[PDB]
Amino acid sequence: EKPFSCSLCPQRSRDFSAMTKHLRTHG
Ligand SMILES: [Zn+2]
Repeated sequence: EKPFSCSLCPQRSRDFSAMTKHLRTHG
């Protein structure tokens, strides 16, 4: 299995904390 990548977008986060902002920052 690979790290934790997002659903729609070529990016990855190390902790849900940052992965969350990514969603609130999606657009
Ligand atoms: Zn995303």
